[PDB]
Amino acid sequence: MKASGTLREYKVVGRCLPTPKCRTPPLYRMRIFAPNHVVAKSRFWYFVSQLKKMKKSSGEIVYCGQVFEKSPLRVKNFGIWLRYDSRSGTHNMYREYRDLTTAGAVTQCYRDMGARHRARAHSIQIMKVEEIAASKCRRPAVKQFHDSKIKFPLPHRVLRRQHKPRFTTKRPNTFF
Amino acid sequence: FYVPAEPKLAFVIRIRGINGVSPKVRKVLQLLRLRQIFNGTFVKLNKASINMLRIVEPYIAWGYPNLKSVNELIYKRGYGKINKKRIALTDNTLIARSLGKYNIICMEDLIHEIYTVGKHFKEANNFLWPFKLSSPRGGMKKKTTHFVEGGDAGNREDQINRLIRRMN
Amino acid sequence: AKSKNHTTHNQSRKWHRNGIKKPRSQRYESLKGVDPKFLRNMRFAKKHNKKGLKKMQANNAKAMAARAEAIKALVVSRKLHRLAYIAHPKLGRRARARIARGLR
Amino acid sequence: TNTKGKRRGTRYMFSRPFRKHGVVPLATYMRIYKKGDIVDIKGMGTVQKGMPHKCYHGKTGRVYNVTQHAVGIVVNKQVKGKILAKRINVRIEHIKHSKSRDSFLKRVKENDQKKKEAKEKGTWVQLKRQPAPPREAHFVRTNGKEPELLEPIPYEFMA
RNA sequence: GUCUACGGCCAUACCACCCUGAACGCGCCCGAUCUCGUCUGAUCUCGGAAGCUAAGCAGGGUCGGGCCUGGUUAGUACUUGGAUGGGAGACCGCCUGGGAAUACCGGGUGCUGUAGGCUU
RNA sequence: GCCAAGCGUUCAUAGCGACGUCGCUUUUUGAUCCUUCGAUGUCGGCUCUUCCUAUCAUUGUGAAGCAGAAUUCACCAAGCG
RNA sequence: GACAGAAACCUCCCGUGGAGCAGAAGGGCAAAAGCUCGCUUGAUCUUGAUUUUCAGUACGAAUACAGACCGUGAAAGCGGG
RNA sequence: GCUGGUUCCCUCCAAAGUUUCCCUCAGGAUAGCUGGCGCUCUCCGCAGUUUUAUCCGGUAAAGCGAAUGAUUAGAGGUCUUGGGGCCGAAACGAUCUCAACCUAUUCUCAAACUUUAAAUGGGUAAGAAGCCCGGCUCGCUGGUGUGGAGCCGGGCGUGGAAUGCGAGUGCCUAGUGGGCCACUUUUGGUAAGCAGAACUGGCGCUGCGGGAUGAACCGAACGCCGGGUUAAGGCGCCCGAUGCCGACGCUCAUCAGACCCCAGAAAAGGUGUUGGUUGAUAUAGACAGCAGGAUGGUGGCCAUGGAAGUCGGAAUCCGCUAAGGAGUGUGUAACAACUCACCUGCCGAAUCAACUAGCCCUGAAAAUGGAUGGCGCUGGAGCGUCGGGCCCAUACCCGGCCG
Ligand SMILES: COC(=O)C[C@@](O)(CCC(C)(C)O)C(=O)O[C@@H]1C(OC)=C[C@]23CCCN2CCc2cc4c(cc2[C@H]13)OCO4
Ligand SMILES: [Mg+2]
Ligand SMILES: [Mg+2]
Ligand SMILES: [Mg+2]
Ligand SMILES: [Mg+2]
Ligand SMILES: [Mg+2]
Ligand SMILES: [Mg+2]
Ligand SMILES: [Mg+2]
Ligand SMILES: [Mg+2]
Ligand SMILES: [Mg+2]
Ligand SMILES: [Mg+2]
Ligand SMILES: [Mg+2]
Ligand SMILES: [Mg+2]
Ligand SMILES: [Mg+2]
Ligand SMILES: [Mg+2]
Ligand SMILES: [Mg+2]
Ligand SMILES: [Mg+2]
Ligand SMILES: [Mg+2]
Ligand SMILES: [Mg+2]
Ligand SMILES: [Mg+2]
Ligand SMILES: [Mg+2]
Ligand SMILES: [Mg+2]
Ligand SMILES: [Mg+2]
Ligand SMILES: [Mg+2]
Ligand SMILES: [Mg+2]
Ligand SMILES: [Mg+2]
Ligand SMILES: [Mg+2]
Ligand SMILES: [Mg+2]
Ligand SMILES: [Mg+2]
Ligand SMILES: [Mg+2]
Ligand SMILES: [Mg+2]
Repeated sequence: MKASGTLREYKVVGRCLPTPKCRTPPLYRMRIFAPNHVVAKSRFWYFVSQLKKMKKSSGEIVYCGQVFEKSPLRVKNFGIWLRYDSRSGTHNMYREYRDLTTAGAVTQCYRDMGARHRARAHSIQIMKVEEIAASKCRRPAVKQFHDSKIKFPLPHRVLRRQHKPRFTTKRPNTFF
Repeated sequence: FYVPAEPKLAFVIRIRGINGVSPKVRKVLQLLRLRQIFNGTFVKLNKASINMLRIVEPYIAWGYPNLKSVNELIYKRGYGKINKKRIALTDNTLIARSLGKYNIICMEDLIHEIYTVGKHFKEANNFLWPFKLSSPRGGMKKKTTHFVEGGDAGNREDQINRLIRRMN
Repeated sequence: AKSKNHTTHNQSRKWHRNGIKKPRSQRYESLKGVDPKFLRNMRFAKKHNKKGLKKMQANNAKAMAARAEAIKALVVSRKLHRLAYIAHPKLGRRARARIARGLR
Repeated sequence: TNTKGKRRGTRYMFSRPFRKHGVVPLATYMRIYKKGDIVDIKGMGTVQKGMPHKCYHGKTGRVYNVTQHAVGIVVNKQVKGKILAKRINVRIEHIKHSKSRDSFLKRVKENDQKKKEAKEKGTWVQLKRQPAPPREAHFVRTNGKEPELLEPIPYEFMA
């Protein structure tokens, strides 16, 4: 897996082929975050092979559809349980993020894990993501935004667009 | 749930070059008539052809083409193997003189056979000279890796249509 | 001055350059190596085929006769369909001629 | 270098299977071989007479000469870059019939019956084997129950 | 239901112990003149028919050992092909396909051919 | 260099450090045979220059089982002998 | 079970080979390929074919036959080291 | 059989360092690899491939409660034998035993072990030379015109899996017979730019874009040109392309770091900083911080010339209490005395411990001056995860011309 761009949430359902042993096997659904449906189905086969005794050839995908978020205009706290392979051993981890969409939270988690542990999307194995009430959050970096009268200025505004007037005669101002 | 019938026609493109190729891979590419880089051909899907594509997975990009993709390929870059020559399909008599025995007469029912494979798909496809495609405008993503890992080799399901649009 | 001892490096390429050809096959295989007693009797049978010639031709004559008397005693849409029939060069000739006469 | 011995490296090849030593069953002797029959070669260590060379073990040939206790068969052996169809004389205990030809014989006789019949009827019949086709469209009934969710499990160092 | 003679596949048929065997049979059994062979009629060979299921033999049983066949172990171990993947290395993760073996837990414990009897 | 059984009258670590284990160097010797057999002048001594630090002394410091004296361990340090 | 014993000889039971088969090792073998007896000289005469190394050359060795003359066993058969 | 040289152009094809034998190892013969000349046909056959059936194998793995060979530790039995004894003149009469032995288990193994046992892989088949009828010959085989073989004659085309491709065949023949490298497998060796093998691809024989530089690395293979687009690799300047109002983090180095092959570093550490896991305690007000009390049995007993709470060894509980340990330490021949544990006074929100993982630092020393390619770079021009845009190869597309 390569965490290309913003990820998406996919509901993927699948089952074993009908065998003479059992007329119909149970259906299995799964939440998968992936750039598109091809890699979504690939990851579904990976995970279901890991858990059950299933394979791409002996099973079939039944429904692979994107899942939209039910509130894309209210900010939410997301709690993420995951599992990754470091240079020496693998670890379980719980993390907190804060944004609009579940897919956005998951891709933010991927970027964060890459930045902080040098882990990579193939080593990272997401297992659980739940929207957490504001009073159950545990990390200070997200709890300190739980203030109704939040207030902060923008202290040091670094100049951008510094090549349009490449040779100017004014020293730029940084206070606004 | 309604599981649609899995596709029976595939479009295959050679992604990698000539230098340093295993004998089995080279043989299967010759059997698929992809001898040069960026040749394209239609393959009808069954167990044997799927296993051959699996064998030559690192060297090809393939998928399920649209009806629009079939039209664009056949009209823009449609050449016929007449007297084992490469003759441009500029009218209908060239198709009729070589395929009329299969009651496929015109460009439209050539396209119909290829899309809905029908009976004489083998003969129609063998009549079609392998398509010579330009370089992919805008650029590939990564030639040497599978499409699932963010590369270009392997089995795009239906993104092959975007690839065909961008490569014509 | 020690040197390299054994190797089969380029040999597969050398062999497959002219190809691995399956051994030549002919309809009749030679009679060498078979049991001498068997071969002696088979050559005797071949030698004495001639003495049963007339019976075979008589039986074949009667067989050909009997089978001769046996065999003697035994003795998409409609729019497109019509359009293809008309477009047929030999079969649609009459229809095309009638249409031409109608256009007059 | 190695030795040019005749039975070099046949230690596990010419041995008997586990708990199958002893006296050879008689059906192997009692089976009859016409000429032209396709035959599998498999050496047996119990009988040291008429034993094939280790390069013909696991090979398949065609009977051409039948004698009192052995059969002469023609097998393809590959040497450096050419293939030789060559004759060997193998005693019966190292020999079996092959069922690959039997499958074809059954299939051809069945096609023959299905061609002679259903011809006067005038219907068209498929006689070739098309390969396994792609699956067709169908419905999957989730009658009642909802597909139950799966999630990856946390890591536990059970080592 | 079952046996005898000759068998095919060669433990689902073996091994240990216990129980039951109607009729025919198969046997144990009674003898050494003849044929025959031994230190010894114990074995082998011959001639019988008083007695007997005690044994062999057949059927059945054992929370039986073994064997045969499943589940689990396990999508684990290992492995085809791929990457300008990680790592100082040792080695490891992923993609593409294939995919085992103990321990542990179940089920079963000879089918069958030719000829000839018994079950008046 | 790392660990710390023991020594150091007490006290593992002032100074040491067994049983183990991780490195660096190319001023020893090996191992190899890549360049050089239509020739690249073999050991030492003399003379002369420069460079390195893995610091003997000298300058500045920290620790001692440093009272002084002398003497050990270490740090910046190759300027001058 | 007298002398008799750690170990002489006799008897019963268990015993899938844990022995032996000239030698090195591997394979194979239980009313036998082992042990003991009886009879013998297929370790004899002859022309071809084939396998092994292989260049599909030779030698050596080996394998299926065929034609004699024999051995052995009631016989099927087995035997030209 | 060894050195050196071997004279005009263009066009087309194009290798080998391998097998067997040789007083053979700097050489030949031979097979293979090449070329040339054809011929027989074509406009059924074949295949460095899959599929459908069918066999073959003993490697990877695993196993040792299964054979062989190792190998650790406890159990439970016994007289089956020996030993140290005791009651016994003695007594399988008895006692412990230590042993051997046997029975269930248990830890760890095997290139020259194995019941099992893959992946990749090696044969064969997928028809017209095939099926189905009838009749003749035989000195072979025979209870039986039995069997088998060979001949005649006739009937059956839906050419009986996928895909691709024009095939077969004969002469004459040069050069070669020093090889080397790389992913995975692998033997000797501490190791090697070491020596020796297997499979595939390369270099030799090969130019071109990138790796600054390079025989074999990544891409891609080449007639002479115009236009367009890409591969791998890149876009501060050298130097074509980010002169994007790029996204989210991490990191400060008095030795920073900066891209396959590749051109340098380990064990061990850090309260440097950032994530995380587990366990504690906190509005019955925690951790600091600012203070008071550490008290009687009892200077308890076995003990030391002396140890009374403070050097040593079994002990090590009681009332007083919000609280004091027959005592954590400082000091005394032993005390004294102080201090630590316990809990209250003041203030009032998160606080301790053990691990673990990213970047940075210590570990970290060589000889001419010195090399992320250089300059230089720290709101990166560094590291990690990502997005658009852009640059160019003799590659790809269209077109022109030569052969
Ligand atoms: C005029 O010729 C000369 O100079 C003399 C000469 O023949 C003499 C031979 C001998 C030395 C054995 O006396 C020689 O010097 O040998 C070779 C030489 O030639 C120039 C150069 C070589 C090659 C590379 C460096 N090295 C330098 C010296 C040298 C020293 C040696 C050695 C071999 C060499 C050789 O082996 C033992 O020590
Ligand atoms: Mg390449
Ligand atoms: Mg562009
Ligand atoms: Mg590659
Ligand atoms: Mg050589
Ligand atoms: Mg008697
Ligand atoms: Mg009885
Ligand atoms: Mg009884
Ligand atoms: Mg049982
Ligand atoms: Mg029966
Ligand atoms: Mg009655
Ligand atoms: Mg001490
Ligand atoms: Mg060398
Ligand atoms: Mg000189
Ligand atoms: Mg000189
Ligand atoms: Mg220094
Ligand atoms: Mg015998
Ligand atoms: Mg004879
Ligand atoms: Mg020479
Ligand atoms: Mg000689
Ligand atoms: Mg030379
Ligand atoms: Mg082996
Ligand atoms: Mg192993
Ligand atoms: Mg080498
Ligand atoms: Mg050369
Ligand atoms: Mg070449
Ligand atoms: Mg090249
Ligand atoms: Mg470089
Ligand atoms: Mg151009
Ligand atoms: Mg550059
Ligand atoms: Mg062109």
